[PDB]
Amino acid sequence: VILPNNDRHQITDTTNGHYAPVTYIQVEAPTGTFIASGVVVGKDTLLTNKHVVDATHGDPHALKAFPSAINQDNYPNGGFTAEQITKYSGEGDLAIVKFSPNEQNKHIGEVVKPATMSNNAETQTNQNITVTGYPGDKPVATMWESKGKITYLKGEAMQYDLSTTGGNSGSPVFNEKNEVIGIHWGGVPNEFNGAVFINENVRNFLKQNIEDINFA
Ligand SMILES: [K+]
Repeated sequence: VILPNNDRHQITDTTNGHYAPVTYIQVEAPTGTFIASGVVVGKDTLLTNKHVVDATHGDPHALKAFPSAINQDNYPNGGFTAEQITKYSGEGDLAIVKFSPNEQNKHIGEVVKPATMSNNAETQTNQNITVTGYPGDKPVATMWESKGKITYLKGEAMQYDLSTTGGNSGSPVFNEKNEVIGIHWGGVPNEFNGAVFINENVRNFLKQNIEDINFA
């Protein structure tokens, strides 16, 4: 949601640095198109929210992903279709999505370099972070970086003061070292925005379900 701190920048060179794995998501249901975000973390895997996955109504083939999308109809790495979904067993709004290779027999985690996950051993309140993804109040399929600070940490929940809008669901949260520390889910009008914090419980869950995930 939009907050007093509305500090966002557009990323035009999406395949440079840590931006490559940031992904644009489109869930093409027969009732309409749901837009969201996510991040590639393995050869065939990506992370996003449970509510974005629920928009498929149980059919994974309805979920399409375009890594490093620059703008409408400008996808440098093309798109990929989902084949399997696994939801987190805890309360956190988190889900794992596995994709099948594309027409050129390429893997989503091969055309782009998977993101590095943080151990979160030094993460604390008041540190500067960024939430990067695809906000729905901007031109279709454009990547934007939002800047702010962590304001709350408890268990597997985290809150911050930066702005986001519908479309940002599933956007990765990066620390200064450019490692992923959490996954954005949404917020509460005029109060805050929050994400799933990748603590010990969540980390164990990911390692048990993703063979090649990389933790720093
Ligand atoms: K292959």
